[PDB]
Amino acid sequence: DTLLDKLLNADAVNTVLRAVKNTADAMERGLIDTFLRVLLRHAPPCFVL
Amino acid sequence: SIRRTGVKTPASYGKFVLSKENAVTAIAHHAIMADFSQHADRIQQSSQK
Repeated sequence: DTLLDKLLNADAVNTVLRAVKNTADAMERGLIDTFLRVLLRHAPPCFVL
Repeated sequence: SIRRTGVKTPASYGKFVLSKENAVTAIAHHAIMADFSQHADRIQQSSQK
């Protein structure tokens, strides 16, 4: 490191950590998604009910 | 005319350093100006010294 490696290495670290962080975000939002879609596939309309 | 003499020689290598500034310069437009802060002090002084 004559310091130009250090930004590249810490940006690799930032990219992996932001990948895992937005990955946990995507996991939570996909849980929201499929939970909502299961409620849609198990919710009849009001003119039926 | 040929006299054997101990001549002083460098026992180490020179160094080329990338400044804090200069790494952002090489990121920003893919070049280095050498001796950058030694230019920038001349900037805030009278320029061409």
